[PDB]
Amino acid sequence: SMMEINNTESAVGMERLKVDISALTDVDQLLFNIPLDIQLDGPLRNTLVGNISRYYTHWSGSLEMTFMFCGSFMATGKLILCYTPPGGSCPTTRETAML
Amino acid sequence: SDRVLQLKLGNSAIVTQEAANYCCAYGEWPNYLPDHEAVAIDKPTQPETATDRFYTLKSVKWEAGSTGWWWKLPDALNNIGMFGQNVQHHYLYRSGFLIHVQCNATRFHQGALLVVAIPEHQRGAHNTNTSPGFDDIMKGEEGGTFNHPYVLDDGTSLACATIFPHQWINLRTNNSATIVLPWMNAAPMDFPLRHNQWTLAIIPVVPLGTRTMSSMVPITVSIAPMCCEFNGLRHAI
Amino acid sequence: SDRVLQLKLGNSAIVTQEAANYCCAYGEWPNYLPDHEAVAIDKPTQPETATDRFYTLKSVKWEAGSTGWWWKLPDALNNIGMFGQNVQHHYLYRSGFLIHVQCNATRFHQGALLVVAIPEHQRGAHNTNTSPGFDDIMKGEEGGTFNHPYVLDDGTSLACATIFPHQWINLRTNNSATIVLPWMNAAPMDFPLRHNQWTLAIIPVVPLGTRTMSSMVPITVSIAPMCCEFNGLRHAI
Amino acid sequence: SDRVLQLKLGNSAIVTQEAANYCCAYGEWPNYLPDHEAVAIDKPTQPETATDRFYTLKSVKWEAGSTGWWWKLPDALNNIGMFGQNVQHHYLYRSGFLIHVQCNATRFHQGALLVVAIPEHQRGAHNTNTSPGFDDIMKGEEGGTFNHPYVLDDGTSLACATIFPHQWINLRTNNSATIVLPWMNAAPMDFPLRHNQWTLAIIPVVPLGTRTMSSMVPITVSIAPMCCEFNGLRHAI
Amino acid sequence: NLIVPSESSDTCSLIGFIAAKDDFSLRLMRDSPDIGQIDHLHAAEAAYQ
Amino acid sequence: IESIIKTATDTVKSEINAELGVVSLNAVETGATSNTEPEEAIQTRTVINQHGVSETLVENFLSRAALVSKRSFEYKDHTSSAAQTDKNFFKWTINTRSFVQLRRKLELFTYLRFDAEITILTTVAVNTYMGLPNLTLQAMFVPTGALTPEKQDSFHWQSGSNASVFFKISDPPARMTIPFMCINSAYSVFYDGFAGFEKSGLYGINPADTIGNLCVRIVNEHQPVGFTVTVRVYMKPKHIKAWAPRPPRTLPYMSIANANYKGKKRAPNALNAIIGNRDSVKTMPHNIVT
Amino acid sequence: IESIIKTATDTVKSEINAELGVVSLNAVETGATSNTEPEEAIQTRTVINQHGVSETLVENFLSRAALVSKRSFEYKDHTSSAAQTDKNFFKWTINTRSFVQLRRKLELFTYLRFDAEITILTTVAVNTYMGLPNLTLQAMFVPTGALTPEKQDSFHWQSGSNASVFFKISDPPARMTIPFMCINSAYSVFYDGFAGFEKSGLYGINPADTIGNLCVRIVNEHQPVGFTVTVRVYMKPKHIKAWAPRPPRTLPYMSIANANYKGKKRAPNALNAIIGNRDSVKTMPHNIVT
Amino acid sequence: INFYKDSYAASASKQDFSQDPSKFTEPVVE
Amino acid sequence: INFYKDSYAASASKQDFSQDPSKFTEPVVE
Ligand SMILES: CC(=O)N[C@@H]1[C@@H](O)[C@H](O[C@@H]2O[C@H](CO[C@]3(C(=O)O)C[C@H](O)[C@@H](NC(C)=O)[C@H]([C@H](O)[C@H](O)CO)O3)[C@H](O)[C@H](O)[C@H]2O)[C@@H](CO)O[C@H]1O
Ligand SMILES: CC(=O)N[C@@H]1[C@@H](O)[C@H](O[C@@H]2O[C@H](CO[C@]3(C(=O)O)C[C@H](O)[C@@H](NC(C)=O)[C@H]([C@H](O)[C@H](O)CO)O3)[C@H](O)[C@H](O)[C@H]2O)[C@@H](CO)O[C@H]1O
Repeated sequence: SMMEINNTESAVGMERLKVDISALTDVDQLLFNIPLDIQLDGPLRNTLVGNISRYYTHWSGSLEMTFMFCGSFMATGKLILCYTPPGGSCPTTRETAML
Repeated sequence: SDRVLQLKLGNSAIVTQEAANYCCAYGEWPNYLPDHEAVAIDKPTQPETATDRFYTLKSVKWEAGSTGWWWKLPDALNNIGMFGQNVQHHYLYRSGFLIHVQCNATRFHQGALLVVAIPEHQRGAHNTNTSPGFDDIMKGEEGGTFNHPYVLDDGTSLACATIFPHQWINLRTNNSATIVLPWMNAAPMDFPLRHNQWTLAIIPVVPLGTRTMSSMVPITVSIAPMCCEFNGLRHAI
Repeated sequence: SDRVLQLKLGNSAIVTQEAANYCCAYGEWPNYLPDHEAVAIDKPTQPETATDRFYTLKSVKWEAGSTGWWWKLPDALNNIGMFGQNVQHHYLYRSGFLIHVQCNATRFHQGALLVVAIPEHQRGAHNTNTSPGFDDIMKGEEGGTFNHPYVLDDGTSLACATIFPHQWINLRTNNSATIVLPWMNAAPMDFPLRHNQWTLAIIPVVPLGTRTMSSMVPITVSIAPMCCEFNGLRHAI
Repeated sequence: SDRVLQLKLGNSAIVTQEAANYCCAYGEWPNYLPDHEAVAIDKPTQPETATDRFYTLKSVKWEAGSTGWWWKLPDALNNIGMFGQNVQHHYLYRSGFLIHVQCNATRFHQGALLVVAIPEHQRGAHNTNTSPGFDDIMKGEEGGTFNHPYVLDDGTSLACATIFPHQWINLRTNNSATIVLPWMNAAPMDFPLRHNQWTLAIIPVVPLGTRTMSSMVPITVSIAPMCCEFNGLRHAI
Repeated sequence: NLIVPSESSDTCSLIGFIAAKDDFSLRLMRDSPDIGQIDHLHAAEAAYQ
Repeated sequence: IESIIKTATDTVKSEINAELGVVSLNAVETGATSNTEPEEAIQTRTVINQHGVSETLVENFLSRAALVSKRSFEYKDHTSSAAQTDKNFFKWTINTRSFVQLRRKLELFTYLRFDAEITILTTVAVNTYMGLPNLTLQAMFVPTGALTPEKQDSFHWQSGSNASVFFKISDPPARMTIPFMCINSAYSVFYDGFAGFEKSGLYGINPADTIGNLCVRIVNEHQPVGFTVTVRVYMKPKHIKAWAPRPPRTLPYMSIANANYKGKKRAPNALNAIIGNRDSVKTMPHNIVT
Repeated sequence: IESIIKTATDTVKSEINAELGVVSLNAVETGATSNTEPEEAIQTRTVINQHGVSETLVENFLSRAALVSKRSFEYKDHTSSAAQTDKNFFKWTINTRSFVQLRRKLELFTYLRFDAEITILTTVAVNTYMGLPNLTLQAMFVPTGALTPEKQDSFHWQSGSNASVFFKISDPPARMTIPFMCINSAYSVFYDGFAGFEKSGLYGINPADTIGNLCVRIVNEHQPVGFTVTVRVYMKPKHIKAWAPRPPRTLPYMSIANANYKGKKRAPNALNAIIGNRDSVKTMPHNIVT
Repeated sequence: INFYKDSYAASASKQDFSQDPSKFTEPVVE
Repeated sequence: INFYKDSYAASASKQDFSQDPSKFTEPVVE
């Protein structure tokens, strides 16, 4: 079910359920990040996994994140989607997150 | 393999070839009502090819500030063809549906369509305690437009609407959605003029966008009733 | 069949789907050092998924007057992740490599990339008798740029560099090259800070060209060390 | 037979020959985490000889008014060698420990060392309601000094600390203690930077005494992590 | 890079999904913090009439 | 394929994949969820997973006894009270929609078939204090639309055929199981239509899904002093079959008669912002500071 | 070697030993306890020892129901009371550390896995006397960190999914079993670390080891007079597995948040003198006078 | 335990561990 | 006797007479 990754102001209603990516002129650039505690409020809360989990306190198990690209057929590009196990801060550069 | 699709019902046929592997709602195919679930004891009419055939609705213009479109079943079809005549001449109704939603554009267009069939889409009104009236709910063949599709016009969520039987029309990948709906009611049959078992919702999650020549992009809904039964024959209502 | 490709190593995965059937260098797959070729008698550490995983470098901007890019292995990875820590804490090193070079553009872009892995690319300097210094050769993760890629910066030839393990990224056909390198040394293991077994060279034989909207086209290098061995554990150098 | 002892782990070896028959904590030897107790589903790195090897700490001066010394594990080793690098690059940690505490003196010296490994040594502060801070607990390789070792700095007792895995270094009998610690946690693995499973405590129950030439008598702690596992590979913290 | 031609829209969207896998488990059932009330709802008094 | 699941699934160990052919990349547009296993995404170990799944059973998820009705009334002499007041008795049309914790849990489904275990707690407060009377109460189950009593000493309380339960305040709470009563095989938690043949009926309300009426009086004649008597009704669904799950309610409920929505004024759970805001999509809300 | 022990061991008769070889003299420095038998030390007789060992079973040693919480509050009208006061309700984060008899017994171990049998005794006293009201109380189990009610008539008391127990003062005490709840296989009785990724977290407190919250209200509306209502919570650990025994607490406990110590001012149980003093090491403290 | 004559009177039936999540996660035909 | 459906609900289990004191009294190897 759809993550509300664009939980920002000016993103109004349905705009919150998509992340707009643009052409960039610098390499290795961060596009978005997602906080991962399904028991908390954030992009995962109003999901089917999020809402049922918040009837519970304890949770185990793997999650899957599926991203659908919704540009045109002619749109090309490569992304890297990194999961970082906890410990320190959220990685802000690509060479830190791909570890 | 998943793209090529051929849909022949009655005298109607649809070849979609940019499809994405059709949705059978809850893994259930439409059937006739069996004798161990039947209630109404008169012999039903099962018109077969007279009703079990694709009914194309009026197309809607997919536009930049569009919110969404909904059609309620059987209400969108209760006045069309021999399905509408069997609806108007019988008290009881039972069928499944084959919904085929069609929207193509160029390879330079972007846009995603959540095409979702909602069972018992009890619509809420916004910013009032008064329930929606008959005219707000029973739109017929024209259908309605979503007011706040982000909460699916019922205070819930677009984001979790993938729990319902759905496909997507991502203009990159495909140009057609195909949902096969069975009978979805607490009762075996139903009075088709006061109750809607399914609501086809079609929602712009990603809006239509391009920088090529702006054409009218339509969304065309073809609905085939499947395994129609009609009990309680009388005069036309 | 040749286009679809799935590369899972450790916690890293790459799905390329405009690929062109990956190159195994000299038909040789990386292995661990067997006992009949082994020299160093201490038990090596084989960190497995801690090091045998894709390391993405910094992307380079494919531009109109670009000559080429080179990265030397293991030197491009000697300071990255747990591979770099095993390099810095051990005297000896042996691994293979899985190099995955990524560059896409539109269907209106033209351009060919010779993506070639050169064994023992002893670089020559131009117009001097002085050998290249340490700073000219050991660039690390940033890599270097070809000065005269037509002679491969060693007085030979770009034209005959297809004798080395290579693929092409022709922007018509594919967007990714994949070369699998084994251990390529006269010795079983090696000191990874003073010797480079492989040089990944990426060269614009046909330059980037289009008449559509000019976007930054990057070339992204992901390198997975394969079958890492490390002997001679000590303090970090 | 009990005195002679040979401890080879990785490239590290210890021959103690005035030992007193090594302690295996709770009769349990370190093992890797089995599949029926495992939680984290990624394949762990088990660096083997790169981490399963003796790490010698800084020696402490056994002096006349000494109270005691403590080191918390894994915190005393989280920045040492390839164990520290695997700690800093992984979220999860699991190992056992082989602790070898070394202190010799002459046959004219007297003194007893309670060398005790305390599981979950939650330290209390003295004469205050405020809990100990991060800087009081997480000393790292230097370790800490006991404030009131008679109550083990937690309001309990030195006298009953023989319920924990311990040996003695009585300068008459032996010059080395050897405790083998397994994984000692309620969880299968752990985040090694915020939790200490074991505290090695070394306490002067009988003080150092002699009437011969006064020499610096040191206490040397060598700790070998045993059966290291590391899950959740990422960047260095 | 996101690399589009001139007649594609230069900004493209990603829809992200999340599900749980089948190794997923939930324990300790609690009231949901996602719904609440500080009043009675409208027409709830009409159930007493 | 339908199967019996008592624990969460085991993880199998996996190795390095480098294959040109079969795919971590699926087809969203089919409406199918990603079948990508962690064995196929990362290099896994073997985990024998012994985590039970019984607490998310729909029977356990819904068979919590939840407050469905909470009615205070004056237990006193009602010779000179208003015609709105509960004059030692109230009636209550049984609904699951007045209290939002049970309402959102039941509205996670389209169809529910359950027996309703009804528990009735009665508390009494003196309106000076002389003690609490051990009062007898009558709770009479009346069907939807049927005749309910109009006074405290009504002859409708005789219960010739209506089920009544008599219970005292000193007793344990009164407890009855109401069966699955619907004329249909399930209750419609949501009803997309009118349950009447004219076009003036109520939308969203099928009286087939109404359990019935609790008509709760105090059997005792009034005391010389007044008492406030609070009756709390608890419903535990049981023998539950649930069909067609729905998106949960995100916006605050406005009414019990419908699914009308307003949202809160700001995020979270606003009309145009369900999740609370962060500064940007690359802002991490609870970033660890080091 | 692990073995089943139901009685204390028998003594075998022994004779005169005069042997040059195998040893009453052991090796302390190995950390091993002396294995010297009384047969090897003195000349013994045969004793068939029938003394049971069941009362020192850890299950029997710890499955005593012990007072863990004791909270008095005013049951009255709280229109004009302070914002600190329990206004007909209290919440309590369940701990085993507030009462020192249970605390020292549980802190004899490093790890404990037990189900918590929770018994709730309620006593009421009039704040002149007119009798004691048979009040209904609600004890609602709330998880660690979850939402607890903020007033007496809060809508969080509806308990859609929280477990609540309703009980009367005239009844036997309310009794619930809380399961072994920890995310780990045991509770950490002592936690040598921080349970947070930053360096500002609390030392010694792992919220995994917190059972949860008891939110205890009076369900009744307030009476015209005030009452003091004392709620006592009792916990009996059961199905107990205990790991890694520890030295017992000798010094008096200072706090529940930590293991901080002060000692008493003099022996016994002082910082520098745990046992009470005698005059010399050759002074016998209770010497028989003849 | 149930001493009532109606089967709906019984306690809750927390014993049905049959799952078919594929009717919601894979409601596709090919 | 236990008529509850959860096994943790049962009375205390005062029946485990297995002892291994040698893991505390003889934690030595030779
Ligand atoms: C309690 C704590 O540790 N910190 C509080 C911050 O979390 C809070 O910041 C706000 O937090 C909000 C949390 O979102 C929910 C929630 O609790 O999960 C989302 C729920 O769906 C929502 N429930 C309902 C019925 O609407 C719930 C509710 O609004 C709150 O409990 C009401 O207080 O909130 C949310 O993310 C906000 O956007 C965020 O600002 C701060 C206030 O800034 O207070 C801290 O005490
Ligand atoms: C009761 C009696 O027959 N005789 C009393 C003497 O025993 C007492 O002399 C003092 O006795 C003290 C006893 O030690 C303990 C105990 O009761 O075992 C040690 C306990 O750990 C301690 N408990 C705590 C929580 O600290 C306990 C406690 O301090 C006392 O009960 C407090 O009164 O004491 C101890 O040995 C003293 O050093 C010794 O002087 C004399 C007083 O001189 O009073 C007699 O009634």
